[PDB]
Amino acid sequence: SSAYVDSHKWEAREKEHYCLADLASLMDKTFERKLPVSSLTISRLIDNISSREEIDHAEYYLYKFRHSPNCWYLRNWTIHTWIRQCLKYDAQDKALYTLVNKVQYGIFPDNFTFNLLMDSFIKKENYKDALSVVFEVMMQEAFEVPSTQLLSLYVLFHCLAKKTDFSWEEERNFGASLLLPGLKQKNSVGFSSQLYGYALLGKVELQQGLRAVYHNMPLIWKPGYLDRALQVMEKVAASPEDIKLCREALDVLGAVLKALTKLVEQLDIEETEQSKLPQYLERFKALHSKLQALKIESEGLLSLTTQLVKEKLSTCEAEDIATYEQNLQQWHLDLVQLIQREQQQREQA
Amino acid sequence: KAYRGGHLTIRLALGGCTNRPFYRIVAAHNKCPRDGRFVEQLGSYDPLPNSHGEKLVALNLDRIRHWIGCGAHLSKPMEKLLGLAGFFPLHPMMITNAERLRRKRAREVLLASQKT
Amino acid sequence: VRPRLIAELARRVRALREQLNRPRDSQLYAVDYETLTRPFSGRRLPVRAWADVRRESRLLQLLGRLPLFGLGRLVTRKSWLWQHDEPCYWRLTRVRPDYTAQNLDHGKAWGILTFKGKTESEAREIEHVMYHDWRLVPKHEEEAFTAFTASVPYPPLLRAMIIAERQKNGDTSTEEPMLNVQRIRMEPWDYPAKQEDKGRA
Amino acid sequence: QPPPKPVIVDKHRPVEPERRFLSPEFIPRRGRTDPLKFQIERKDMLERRKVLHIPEFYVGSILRVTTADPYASGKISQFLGICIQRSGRGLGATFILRNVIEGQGVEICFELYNPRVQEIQVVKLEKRLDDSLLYLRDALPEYSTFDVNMKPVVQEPNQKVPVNELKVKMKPKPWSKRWERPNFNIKGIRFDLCLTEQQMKEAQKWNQPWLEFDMMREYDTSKIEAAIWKEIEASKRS
Ligand SMILES: [Mg+2]
Repeated sequence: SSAYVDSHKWEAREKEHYCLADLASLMDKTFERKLPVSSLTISRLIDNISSREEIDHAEYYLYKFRHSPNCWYLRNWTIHTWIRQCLKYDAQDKALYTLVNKVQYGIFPDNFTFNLLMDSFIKKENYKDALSVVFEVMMQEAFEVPSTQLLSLYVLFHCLAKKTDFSWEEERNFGASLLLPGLKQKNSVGFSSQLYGYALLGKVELQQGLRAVYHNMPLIWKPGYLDRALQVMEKVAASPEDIKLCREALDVLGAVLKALTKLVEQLDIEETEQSKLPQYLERFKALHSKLQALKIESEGLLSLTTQLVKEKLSTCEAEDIATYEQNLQQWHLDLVQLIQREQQQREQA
Repeated sequence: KAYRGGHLTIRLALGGCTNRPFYRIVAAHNKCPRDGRFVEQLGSYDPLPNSHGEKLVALNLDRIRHWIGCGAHLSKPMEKLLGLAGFFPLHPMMITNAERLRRKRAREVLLASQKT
Repeated sequence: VRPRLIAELARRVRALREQLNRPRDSQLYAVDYETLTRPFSGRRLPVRAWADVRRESRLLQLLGRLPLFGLGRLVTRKSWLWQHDEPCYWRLTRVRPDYTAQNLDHGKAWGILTFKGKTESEAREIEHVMYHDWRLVPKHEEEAFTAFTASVPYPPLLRAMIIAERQKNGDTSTEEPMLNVQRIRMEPWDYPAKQEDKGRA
Repeated sequence: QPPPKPVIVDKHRPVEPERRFLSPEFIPRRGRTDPLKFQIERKDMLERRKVLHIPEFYVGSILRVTTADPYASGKISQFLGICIQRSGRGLGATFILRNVIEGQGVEICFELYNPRVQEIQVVKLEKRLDDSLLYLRDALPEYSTFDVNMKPVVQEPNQKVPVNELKVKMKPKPWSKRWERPNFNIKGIRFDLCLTEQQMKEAQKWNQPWLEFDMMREYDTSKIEAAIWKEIEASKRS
């Protein structure tokens, strides 16, 4: 989707044409007198940047703005000015660095901007960068967007192309990321990916407890993830169509390997998950048998099904472009008034 | 001496020579000393028994209600004495102490019956 | 009468100086996790919060991982939800982090709150922001989580007092006296307080 | 997380490049003698310069010096002070420093080529309109009192010499040198308060305008300093 990716309006719309050195010296003076500064200066700077060391200056001054008296404003149009200025001048190492330590820089792209970023990632054909980036988007929890199809494709292709047997951080990241893209209640792919994510989350819990489930991850504290997976399976069997994949075999493997032979957050009356493993496994066998008695092809590769998602992808990209141009119009609306605001100070002077 | 902040408090003042305590429920400030000045003497209490064996205590109900309606915090020991009197609810710590003593006495009787 | 000026001089000078160069909120909230002592104070922490400060992080440390510190995003009072099965949260309205903080892990933020589904129409101030007992609820399972649905006799001596009084008045009034308990809204301990009313070093 | 690193680039073209500056002690004095002396002592101090840096400075600049002293804490002596003057030529060229501490005004005369000194540092690099700052004695102590552990004020790598245009108040009239006379041609001080119209009208009597109009006493330096640059460049190449 070259038309969906590229955009000449953003590149040839509202350029300031001020001196980069002048803006740098101004920002240096303002942040040496440690008084607050508007985002208009940073926006003009970013629009004026045309160089690598200039984007480096921009990264340093963005760190300074994060550590400046004002941090909450978080103007997404300035964020996307910076994103374009970085990605067109090809600093993916620095883009990824900022995106991973967002707490250090605080970049937060929206649906269309991030979809453009991930389309550039597709064009360059890299996997690990996109993987870390989709983990950071899982941290963001922003999936109710037209980029949900892109996120689903990414996760469902990378979990298959991973071929990594042992990594607890990575496995928890996958198990937590496989939920939010599928929450839009789409089809078999959707709720079965939700099922597999529930399975991975229960596995991570049973293997390293419930602490990391919520400590450095936004998630719910109900330990019965296996129970929730069983609930999903039984409600699906009760209810449409269920195109299935052999990841139920991975679920079987996890369940069997867990059935195989300090603070206590668990409640005394309710028994512990270690003691619940048995009935978990009996119910899992029972629901396996129910599903096979009820869809059961388990041959259609999920990554191949994501090209049929290209239909709704190409359908929703239009509304995404519409939202992006609406955002551009809103930005041109508010920014011209913000310029008159800066002129108010000179009128007073 | 005008104490900053603070609040009126009816509490126990100590009197009498050593080995003969005599308490006096009296209205005073929170920052007030033990036997420092007061505003109005309300009542008195003898923690020792008389010839009859009973112990002495006096309460000025009208003035106490006056001071409460005017606003004043109270001390746990005298509020416990009030709850024992009946003008005031009984003390939860009193209930707990009674229950502890009764459990301990039952335990002692059990140990005696075991030894015998 | 002889006046004195240096008193007010030093008073207002100290006022200006301390209000200018007061210790930063992040600076004085910082904690070293192996010794469990706040710098600039040399005080130890309570045994009940030792483990929570060792393990769990702070509110702004949680909010630094998402845009705008999650306006409307669900953070629940860990203490309230451990003390009661009902859901309790904070309708965070305004936020302001501390610029001097390195990780932007401290600041002030508040809005409307709710306790056992008792939502208040007042965007008032939070309490105990700096504690390590903050829990973020995602944007899923959130509606399911937030889903939620006489009198006593007087004391014996006092009722006897009133009996004697009304008997002297002349009426029989066999009815037993009572008071309002449904009016008296006994509030639990964990009801929040006024951050601005409580001071600061 | 690692910390970011600062970067600053301001590139107004005809400001950044400065080219030339010679040391005030390389050039010889008007006196007559064979230049062999000059060149031999010069190459001596230059193959010493290959070790020691002498960070360039001016009068009124603040220098922090560390030296190896026999009798001192750690056998080292560290002293900060403002540049009053640079006197002498050749190896014996020295510079004067001064500082007010504990209410006492102390000053040092440093040899900038003695091996006893370990190294030099420029805390600040500036220039006073006056070539000689000896009147800082009679000046107020608040002008000379400087901090010892103040960090070096960062200076650009290639920029012009900052010249502070200021003037200084002074102790009352009972001075030792009579700075008010026009023989010294000094401007940092303020007649308007240090004296009256009568005193300045009486002191300008000794004024002799013809000194600067004379042209047989002046010392040309162009070809001399040219040879100086030439031979220092030769020593650097070799
Ligand atoms: Mg003399």
